[PDB]
Amino acid sequence: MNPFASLTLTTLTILTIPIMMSNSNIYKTNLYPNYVKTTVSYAFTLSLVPLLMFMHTGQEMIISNWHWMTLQTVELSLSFKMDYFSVMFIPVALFVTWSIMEFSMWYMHSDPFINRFFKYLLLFLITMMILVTANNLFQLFIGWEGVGIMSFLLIGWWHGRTDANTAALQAILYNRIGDIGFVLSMAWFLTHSNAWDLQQIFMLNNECPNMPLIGLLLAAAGKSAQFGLHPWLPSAMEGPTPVSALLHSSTMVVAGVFLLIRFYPLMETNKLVQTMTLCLGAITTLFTALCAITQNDIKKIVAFSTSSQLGLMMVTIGINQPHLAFLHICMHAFFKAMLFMCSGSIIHSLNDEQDIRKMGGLYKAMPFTTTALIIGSLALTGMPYLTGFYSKDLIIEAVNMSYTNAWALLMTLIATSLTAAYSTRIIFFAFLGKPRFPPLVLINENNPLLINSIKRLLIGSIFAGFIISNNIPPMTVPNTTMPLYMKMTALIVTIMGFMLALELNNTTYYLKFKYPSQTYKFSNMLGYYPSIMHRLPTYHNLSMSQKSASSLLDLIWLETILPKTTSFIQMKMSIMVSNQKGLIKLYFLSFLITIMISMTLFN
Amino acid sequence: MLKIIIPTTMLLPMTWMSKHNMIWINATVHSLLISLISLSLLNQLGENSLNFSLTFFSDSLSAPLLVLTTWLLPLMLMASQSHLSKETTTRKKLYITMLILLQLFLIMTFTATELILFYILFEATLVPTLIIITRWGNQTERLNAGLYFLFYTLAGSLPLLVALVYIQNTTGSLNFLIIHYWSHPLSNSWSNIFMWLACIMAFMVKMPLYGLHLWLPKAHVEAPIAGSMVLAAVLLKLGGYGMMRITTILNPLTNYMAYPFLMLSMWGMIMTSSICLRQTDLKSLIAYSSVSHMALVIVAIMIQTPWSFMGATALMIAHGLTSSMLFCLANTNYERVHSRTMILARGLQTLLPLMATWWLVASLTNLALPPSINLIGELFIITASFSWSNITIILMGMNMMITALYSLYMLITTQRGKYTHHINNIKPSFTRENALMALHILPLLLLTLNPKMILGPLY
Amino acid sequence: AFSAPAAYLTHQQKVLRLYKRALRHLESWCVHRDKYRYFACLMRARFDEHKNEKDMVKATQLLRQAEEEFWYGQHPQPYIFPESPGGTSYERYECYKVPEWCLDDWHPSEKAMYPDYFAKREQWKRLRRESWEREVKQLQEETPPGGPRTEALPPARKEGDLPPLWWHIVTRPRERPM
Amino acid sequence: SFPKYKPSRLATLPATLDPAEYDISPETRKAQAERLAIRSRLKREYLLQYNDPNRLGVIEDPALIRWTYARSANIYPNFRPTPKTSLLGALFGIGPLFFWYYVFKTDRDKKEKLIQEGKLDQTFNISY
Amino acid sequence: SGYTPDEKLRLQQLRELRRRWLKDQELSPREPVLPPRRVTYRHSIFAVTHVLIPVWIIHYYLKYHVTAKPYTVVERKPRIFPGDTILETGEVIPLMKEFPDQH
Amino acid sequence: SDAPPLTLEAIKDRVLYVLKLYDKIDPEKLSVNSHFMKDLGLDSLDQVEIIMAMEDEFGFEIPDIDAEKLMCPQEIVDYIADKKDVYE
Ligand SMILES: CCCCCCCCCCCCCCCCCC(=O)OC[C@H](COP(=O)([O-])OCC(O)COP(=O)([O-])OC[C@@H](COC(=O)CCCCCCCCCCCCCCCCC)OC(=O)CCCCCCCCCCCCCCCCC)OC(=O)CCCCCCCCCCCCCCCCC
Ligand SMILES: CCCCCCCCCCCCCCCCC[C@@H](O)O[C@H](CO[C@H](O)CCCCCCCCCCCCCCC)COP(=O)(O)OCC[N+](C)(C)C
Ligand SMILES: CCCCCCCC/C=C\CCCCCCCC(=O)O[C@H](COC(=O)CCCCCCC/C=C/CCCCCCCC)COP(=O)(O)OCCN
Ligand SMILES: CCCCCCCCCCCC(=O)SCCNC(=O)CCNC(=O)[C@H](O)C(C)(C)COP(=O)(O)O
Repeated sequence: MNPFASLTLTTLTILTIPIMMSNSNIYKTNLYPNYVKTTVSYAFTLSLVPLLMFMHTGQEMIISNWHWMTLQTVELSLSFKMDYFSVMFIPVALFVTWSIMEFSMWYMHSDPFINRFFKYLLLFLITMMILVTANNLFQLFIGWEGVGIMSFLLIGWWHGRTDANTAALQAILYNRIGDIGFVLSMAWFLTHSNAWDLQQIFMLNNECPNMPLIGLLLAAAGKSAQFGLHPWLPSAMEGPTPVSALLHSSTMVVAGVFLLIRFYPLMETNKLVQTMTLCLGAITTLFTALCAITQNDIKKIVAFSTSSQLGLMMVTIGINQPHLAFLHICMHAFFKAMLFMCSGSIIHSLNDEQDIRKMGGLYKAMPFTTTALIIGSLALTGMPYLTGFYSKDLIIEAVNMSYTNAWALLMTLIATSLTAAYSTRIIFFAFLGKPRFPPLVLINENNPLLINSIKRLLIGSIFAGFIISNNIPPMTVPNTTMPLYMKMTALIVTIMGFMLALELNNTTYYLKFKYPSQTYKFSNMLGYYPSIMHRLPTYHNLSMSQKSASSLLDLIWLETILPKTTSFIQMKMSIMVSNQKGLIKLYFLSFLITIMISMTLFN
Repeated sequence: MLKIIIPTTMLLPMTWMSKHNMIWINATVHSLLISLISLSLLNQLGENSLNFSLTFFSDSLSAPLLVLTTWLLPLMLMASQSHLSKETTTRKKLYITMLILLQLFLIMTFTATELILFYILFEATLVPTLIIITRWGNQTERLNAGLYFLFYTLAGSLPLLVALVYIQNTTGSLNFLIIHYWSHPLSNSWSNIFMWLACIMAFMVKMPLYGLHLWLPKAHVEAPIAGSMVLAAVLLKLGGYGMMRITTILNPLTNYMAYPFLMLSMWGMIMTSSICLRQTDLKSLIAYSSVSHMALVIVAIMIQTPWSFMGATALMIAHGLTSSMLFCLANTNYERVHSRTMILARGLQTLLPLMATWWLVASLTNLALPPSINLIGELFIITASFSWSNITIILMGMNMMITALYSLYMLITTQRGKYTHHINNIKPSFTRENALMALHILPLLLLTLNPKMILGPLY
Repeated sequence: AFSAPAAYLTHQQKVLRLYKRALRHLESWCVHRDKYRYFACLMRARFDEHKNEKDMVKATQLLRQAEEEFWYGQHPQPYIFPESPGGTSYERYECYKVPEWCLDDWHPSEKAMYPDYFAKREQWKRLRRESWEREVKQLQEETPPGGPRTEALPPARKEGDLPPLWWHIVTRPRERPM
Repeated sequence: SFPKYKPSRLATLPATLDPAEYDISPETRKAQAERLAIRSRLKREYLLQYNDPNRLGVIEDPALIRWTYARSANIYPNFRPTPKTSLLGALFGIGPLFFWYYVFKTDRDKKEKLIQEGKLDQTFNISY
Repeated sequence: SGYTPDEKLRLQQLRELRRRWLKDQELSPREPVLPPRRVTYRHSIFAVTHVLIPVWIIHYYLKYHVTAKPYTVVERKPRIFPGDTILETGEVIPLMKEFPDQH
Repeated sequence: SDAPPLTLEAIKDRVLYVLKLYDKIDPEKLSVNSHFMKDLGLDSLDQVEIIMAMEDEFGFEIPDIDAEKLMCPQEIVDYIADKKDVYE
């Protein structure tokens, strides 16, 4: 009966079998990574069927199978929402995870704890599937925290390195700052709508007030690393390259945008929250592209690229185009995962060397990675008829013809230009010049795992945009007629970015050297935000926590008030009472005084 | 109720007539059996109560506390088996006798149909704990810690006896059922204000309320492992249970009386969470975390709403289990290093991986990771406080963030990094310690499957 | 790292350190090899002009404006080797380093595996046990009165002697044990 | 000439920019020599107690004991009530409580006034 | 500059000892003494124990227990276009208002 | 990784290769034991550039305190072997 629900639950259920077998014998052998990769591929090919059914008909279902608890009039049950977003995102996430795991079978070959690493990846995937398909706020919170904990564990994979632990704690801190707003939204919805279920929230909120939407926006900004809470994402590159390719590139970091998409019926009825979302997205994308333009670590550059793409996604949310933001999420998954794959291949081939100043001519020395990275860069820059076209071009067109801020539109255009610019920077400094790596050449691509994993996402980043765009039903009014210069604006700014970046990069060959300016120093240190906001607030909280909260109040004044005062007073009274010389003279003099007082004061 | 009480009493002659080398085995087996008997009490009704007799009753507020109290004794025996190896048989039997007497007093305290009996047993629990702290304690500050623990409690609870005898002289009864059915409003009067204070302060001082929490770090740091376990798990919840039982007669006076205590708890959770960030001792850090959790429980009880009460019950149970596990882990480290300092032994995950897994799970549970019952209570109390006032969300979020911060700080400082070079006496973890951690942690994840068992009478 | 530090740095050592830092940061600024070679030769030419200067005061006045110039143009993101104290893999493998004494706690079923290795380990233990008793007296007799003046240790001078305090330098786990 | 670097509390002065290192005197050299002498004595003691095959325990560190004792137990006996301590204690221990009391009291008085006037629109507010 | 003779000799002896220790760290051909004791084909068994069995349990769980209660599984209503017919009723939706078609 | 286990012979060959690529020092005159200041007449700045060339060749960097007292190719090879734990 109606195989939609059975298949959708079966995929999530079979994703958990290797976790149960992690205590079996296969976990102690070297076949465990292949086992998990096979399980993920089977889950993907199984989940491909409900998407096909939705494409044919549009099937939509809610599954409330298990009832966990009921508090008075509020009923909490394990409910799964299997709408367009879920049945479209699950195949993409499973495909990317399968590719990344096949890549990790090669990349992490010498790591002693690879079974554990693979197990962790599976755990993260399970948590993300819980987050995506959740129907009420409690389950989505469960996934929200599970992905964060898996991020913490995978970032600090090399727990002997201090910086990895610091980056993991930084990610936890920023995600908790977002969790504050998440909890605020949950409390508001439970107090006013009397439910955490999405259906009741949609019924009882025709004009959603500012508070729950502001809480949701804070949570989305925290988990998607917007300008206020951005620095944790670039610092999350301390983990292994497959972790940065899976979690912090294409699957985990789109969780805030997905949360804002899930609550879009309430988002469109509020105009101030939409404005705040638009401004946040614009400032985030501009600032992150400006940071990316001048970085030397390739992983840092690509992470800032991911942050800028998330900013563009939240701009799309701000202009009231949620389905377009979902499409951009799906496209960015493909091409950004492939970009991280190429970067990791380059890093491994050069003896774990990440800086681009020490990599030269790789266009011919290793051509498959070169062509994959070129295709990914073209896709990232919205080249026509490429995966990035069908999302980014529509984003630019929709922002250009909407009643929005002029500043936000200008920032978005500059961000697109800077995107083309740092893509040019990556290509130029990684593939074109003369070699700059140490003489002992160990360059090698001839491994079937790496080639197959990269080429699957290559085919995806070439054709998935066309396929998905032509297979989904329409969900928004099109921009049929446009001014000719306004139609070409994305291409014009992108080509300007290529030309300016290439021209400025070609001057590095000239035999002249000058000290850097103030703008370069501002862009290189990421606007000095990490320095100031990681040295001033942390110091001021820790110093207070030690001096006032711990010493001054607790160890001194609270101790002085009750116990020390009581002890001092009692000891003084004891000394006064017991200090008697033992002379009956004074004793009976006091008795005489006492006797007189009793006679004259009590009658 | 006697089917639980009588075997606990028979634990004493069995212990004193046991062989010199069979006290631990017999005590553990019979304590576990007693715990199984206690499980039957959980079945509860949506109606009044399980009124066994005129002396004792059971409720879905008392049942989880009784189950936890009965379950804690085998764990305390397992923890105490190690450091009492070089002790004479008579003194080990005396230690087991103290633990059994404490369990018996707690069991009779939690049923307690009549309030003076509740007070008598609530004070009788004070003696065995004091003897355990001041007799089997390692440092020289155990005497001062015991003095603080005794005198704070007694100064808090002496006016409660006067309040109770006055209430019985006026109303005529102290049976909780009659008190509930014949409740009458309290007029806003100075005498009523002082009666409210005398009824409330005794339970406030044992929570501990912020500013009256000084005794707790001393008592927890200087106590042996079993004493720390019981103090953190059960003895702190006596104040919450008493407040839940006694706030029925304090209405409508509680609406404005609660403000000084609400402000103190709301600011003190932030204060103690921040204190946890700068701490050089594991036990002190765990104690201050306990103070923060109990302050939030105080807020829940003072708000006095059904969601507040359910969250407070769930958080009490979850905090008891989590604090016991954390203290046990700290004791396992201490028995190897003999220092009790965070920065000395580092990078223990490389040497002890399974114990590092236990550390991670305990820290995650203390961090209130969903869907653990810790977060269930936390979230219910947060929602109730938000309904009380929308501005509480700032303090609650700050507390959550700082809590995650110091929990992961404690995990990272001890488990990650590079091992200390000069420490070479770190032997592999024994099966006893691993079983102790497993028996601490598995009930939490089993209880998260049936949260209605720990949500109290207002579920 | 291996060499014991001195009480202070002389002028010549400080000048060498500035020269190395300036060359490294110039290489970081000048990515391409030919440009770096040109500017490094120009840097050497500018650097050795004051080689033959004699008086101490002008020499000390120099290297100071040089350090200030270096700090003004120090390339806030210099290139760092991956294993360096600032590199991307500085302490990546420190979680795989297990001490040698951990093998003393292995179960006999585990020690049944690798019998030759444990026999060699026992031989090393015997050698250390004798050598330590020799080394204590050797260091006691060789140390100056009133305590050491530097943290430099003497080598072995007899036939069967071993260098003092050798056990924890010879038995390092490895650079990449796993 | 180049723009000067100005140090701060959280961005200290570089070692190579210290005028003190350039002012060399025989007293400074003797001070450095005796500093390294005491450091070498401490290192010798630590390594002697570290490389001993007989030791199978933790090397007790008096510096760590002093640090923990001063941080925890040496505070109150050295405490002296001064205008600074009194004022800081009063502020940091009383001000936040009254501030939060005022905030919450005002918020709740406003909410109660709105409820009594009936203009709050508490529809669907069932759980509290 | 350079090493002192004492430094040279100490480094030489230490490096000889270190090389000896590192060489001793190697394994003999018999060193891992393992004690033995017991008590498309891969894809076919995998496709049964990891796909077919879970989908059997879930389908049985959904078809007979979850749907036993009302509103547990709620499905989005199928879209109805003009000109369609219904299996249950058999009636046909009338066509639209024949809009003026051009370009 | 896939890094071949470099040996002492490879380290010595690479050091001598980089030294023979240094035009300041004649190829014939230099020997594994050939000193820098006296046997080949080089400056201290030449020594620090030699250390930097070694650093760029082997992909790891030597601390200054250790580098400033590396005066022969033989002890440079010994230092590199000790740092990278080379067996033979
Ligand atoms: C409406 C008409 C539409 C058409 C518009 C016109 C068409 C285009 C016109 C061209 C306009 C400019 C384009 C060139 C960009 C500049 C490139 C350049 O020269 O850089 C070298 C030069 C110095 O380089 P260097 O020090 O020698 O570095 C050493 C090596 O080169 C180290 O090199 P490296 O190898 O390490 O890395 C190289 C990297 C390193 O280079 C850098 O350092 C980057 C810094 C400059 C790039 C940033 C430009 C983005 C502008 C966004 C700013 C938003 C406002 C921010 C407000 C700040 C508030 C303080 O450079 C790059 O990779 C390329 C840089 C970007 C070029 C490619 C894209 C540019 C096109 C997009 C821009 C505009 C078109 C928008 C399209 C839409 C149409 C409207 O940089 C500059 O001097 C900056 C120039 C402009 C900065 C203006 C901001 C100054 C603010 C001062 C204070 C003002 C008062 C504020 C008061 C506030 C009171 C509250
Ligand atoms: C130290 C660490 C923390 C320990 C625990 C602290 C908690 C204890 C605090 C007690 C709570 C408040 C006590 C009384 C509250 C009643 C409200 C009253 O105080 O406010 C005004 C009262 O006005 C004035 O405050 C009168 C009292 C003034 C004298 C009190 C001393 C003030 C500071 C003392 C604090 C000391 C606490 C520690 C003792 C050792 C209201 O004006 P009014 O309408 O007329 O009175 C209403 C009550 N009626 C109806 C019965 C008449
Ligand atoms: C951690 C240390 C905390 C110690 C406890 C602090 C609070 C103590 C509570 C106040 C003490 C007295 C309790 C009152 C006993 C209940 C009896 C009662 O309520 O009846 C009242 C009695 O009320 C009183 O008499 C109260 C007098 C108070 C005298 C004792 C003062 C003790 C200290 C008071 C100030 C501190 C209180 C708060 C302390 C804050 C925490 C340190 C009315 O008496 P009637 O005359 O019969 O009826 C009136 C109509 N004819
Ligand atoms: C990109 C970074 C910015 C660049 C800015 C840096 C500015 C640096 C310019 C300063 C130039 C100087 O040397 S500042 C001049 C300071 N005074 C002296 O140099 C006096 C004697 N010189 C020595 O002793 C040396 O060690 C020597 C003889 C060279 C070697 O000796 P060896 O025989 O022991 O190798």
